[PDB]
Formats: sequence, C-alpha cells, structure tokens
Amino acid sequence: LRRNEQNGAAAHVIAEDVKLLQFHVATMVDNELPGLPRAMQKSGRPLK
Amino acid sequence: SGLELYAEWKKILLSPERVHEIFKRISDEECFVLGMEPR
Amino acid sequence: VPAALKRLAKYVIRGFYGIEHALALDILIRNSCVKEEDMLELLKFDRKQLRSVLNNLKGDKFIKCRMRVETAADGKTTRHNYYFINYRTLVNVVKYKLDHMRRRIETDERDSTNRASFKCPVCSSTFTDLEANQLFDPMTGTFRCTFCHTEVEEDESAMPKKDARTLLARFNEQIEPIYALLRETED
Amino acid sequence: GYKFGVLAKIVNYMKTRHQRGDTHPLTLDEILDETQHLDIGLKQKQWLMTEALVNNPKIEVIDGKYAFKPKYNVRDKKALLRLLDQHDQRGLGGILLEDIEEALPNSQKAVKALGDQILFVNRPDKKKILFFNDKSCQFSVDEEFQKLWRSVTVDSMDEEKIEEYLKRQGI
Ligand SMILES: [Zn+2]
Repeated sequence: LRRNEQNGAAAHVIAEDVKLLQFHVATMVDNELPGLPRAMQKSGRPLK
Repeated sequence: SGLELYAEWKKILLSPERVHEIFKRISDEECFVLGMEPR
Repeated sequence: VPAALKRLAKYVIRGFYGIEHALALDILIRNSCVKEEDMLELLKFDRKQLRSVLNNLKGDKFIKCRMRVETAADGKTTRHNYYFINYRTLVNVVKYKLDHMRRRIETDERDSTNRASFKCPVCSSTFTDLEANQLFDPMTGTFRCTFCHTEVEEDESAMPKKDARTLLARFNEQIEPIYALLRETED
Repeated sequence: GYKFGVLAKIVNYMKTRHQRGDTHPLTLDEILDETQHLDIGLKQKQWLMTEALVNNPKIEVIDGKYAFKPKYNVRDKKALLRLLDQHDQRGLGGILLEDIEEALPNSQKAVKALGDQILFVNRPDKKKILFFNDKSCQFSVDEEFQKLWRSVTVDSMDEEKIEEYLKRQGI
C-alpha cells in the first residue's frame, strides 16, 4: 500500500489493497468474524 | 456489510480515515456526554 | 463567470497537475453540465482507467458529482451520473495541496535534526550521544561503545542534510510564479 | 448467406488498388470483371451503388464513377500535423496509428520529423494515439515536485476542516 501510494497507483488498486489490509487486521484481532472468510495457514487449519 | 461502512443519506463508502478525522474533531467535553473518559 | 477565475483554474491545472486529468478538465471547461457517459465518449479512454481517475477525482472533490434519475421510453432502470466543476470547491482544494506541500518540507527538516549523530559500523545502528557517554569509561580514557568495541564517527550524518537543503531552495524558485496568479485570483 | 461477402471483397479490392497507387477512379463494372463478380445478380449491384457505396466513408463519388477519397487519408506529414491541431481545437481526439500507417507511407519517419510537437500514447492493442502539443503554454514538471505533490491527499482533509484551515491561518 505504501508503494502504491508512493507511485500514485490506481484508486481501485488502493481501495482493494486497503480492503485486504482491513481484512487482515480484523482477522488477526478475531478470526471468527460473522459472515466473512476464514484465514487459513496454507493447510486448511484456521489461524488462532 | 461485513467489515466496511457505507453512509447513505446519495450513498458513499466511508473510509476509516474520515471517521478518524471526525473523532479527532470531536471535543473532550462531548466524550463525557457520550460516556467515554477522554483521557 | 469572470475570466480571472477561468485563468486561475487553467494556469493551476496546467502547471501543477497531471496531463491525463487536465484532459478531462478540458471537457469540464467546454461544458458546465455533461453526462458521465458523454464524458467517457469525449475522453476516449478505457472504463477501468477512467474510473480510477474518477475515484481520485472523487477523493479530491475537484469536480462535484450528482445523481439524477429519469424514466426512459423503454422503461428499463437506468442510472445517470453528472459531473460538473465548482470553482469555490476547486480553489480551496488546490490552495491546500499547495499549503501542505510546505508542512512536509518543514517536517523533513525537523526529522534531519531528530536523527542521532553518533553511528557505529559494527553496531549498524544510530546511537544517542547519551548512550555513547555512558558507554565511555573514565579509566579507559576514550569514549567508545561498550558493546561493539570500535570508535564512532559522526561525519557520515552531515552529508544528506546538505543535499536536502539545496533541494528546498530549488522548490521555492519553482513555486514562485504561481503565487502571483493566486493573488490575481483574490483580486 | 448471399450478397454480403461480395461487397466486402469489393472494398478489399479498393484497398488493394490503393496499395497499387492508381488514383484514377475506376468503373464498378470493370471492378466486377477484375474480381469475378459477373455471376452476381445485377439488382444487388444496383442496391450497393445506391446505398452502400455512399454509406462507406472511404468510398467517394466523382463524375458518376465511384472511388476512394484521396483527401480522407493522410498524404503528407504537414497535413497530419494540421489535422492534429484542428482535432485538438475541436475536441475530436487522436487518430489510430494503424490507420495512419496504412494511409501514409513511412508514417514512422513522419512522426520522427514531428518530434516533440506530436505526443504518442501506447494502447493495449499497440495502437498509437497522437495528440498535438499546445504551443501557447509550455510548462515543466520535475519528478521530485510530482512526488511531493503525490503524497499529500485532500481526500483525507474534510471540507469543513478545509474552510477552517483558511480561517485559522488568518486570511
Ligand atoms: Zn558501537
């Protein structure tokens, strides 16, 4: 995201990147969010 | 809708920074009214 | 619509903004009210690239956007977008981009001072004069990090600061002309 | 189907003639003899003459005999530059480099002769779009200045906070 903002990347690129960043942060805080995908550990086991 | 906010009066996405700036603009006295200790 | 406002908008947009966006501002100048689809047809650019530029423009609120609903002869639901430039919004948005440019330079200047002078190669990190002095021992007679066991030189810090100072002067000269145009606008 | 690919073949033959270089317009019946269109019915030819020949923009009509318009396609680099200037003035937009290439021999040399006056933009299909430069106003933008621009985001700044910043800074 920092590099995209530095380069002035596409607004939709930055929007999707911010969406993924929000997803990652919220998932780290809580992996049991209602009606949202679960973050696996590349082996099918949901992260704690 | 999931983990994103939409403000509809027409309807636009509400980025976190907007809420951050609004909360910063909020004064300390209003925190007591809202039942949140400012300090 | 005095010509002075148009002159300000043209000069600022042409000198201190992007060419691809200036292409759209040209359409905005040509017509006060344009359909979004008509703006697309005039622009002759891909929808995805245009929508990226439009998202940037929406964020900066350079041009105000309104939504209008009307019933077509066929009767199928249709969504119609109108974008039009507002001088009062544009003047402030441009002016502040200008203004915050300076706050950034001042913050960089202050960070330069914030950085610590002492730096030690074996350590590979910046060190406070404080830490260097505590590491120094009166019996040994020389001041030297306790941990790495090598002398510390501060000359390396000086160089980049001097380079930045030169850049700031060039920025001031390049930004000089636009302020007179701004003054003509306030007139 | 019937009576469509034949028309396409005629139009392609016209392009082949133009790769030949015969500016002199030709008779439609002679074109049919060259393209082996005698078998086709006469009525379809008459319908083509009345409607399709006029609709086709490339086709032109002179002294009762049909041929391409030698004015439509670019012939000299100076005229290309003038056309670009007129298109910029009237908001037409740029023209496709593939069409300009088939129009004009050594179009790439023409563009090299243009140099700075002509601005070319790449496209995913590799087609090149050309825009005239503005002589009246010339400006230079430096990369460091563009970066210092780029970081700052007014979208972060809230409109009321905008008018408030002006009022605070006492002006
Ligand atoms: Zn050390």
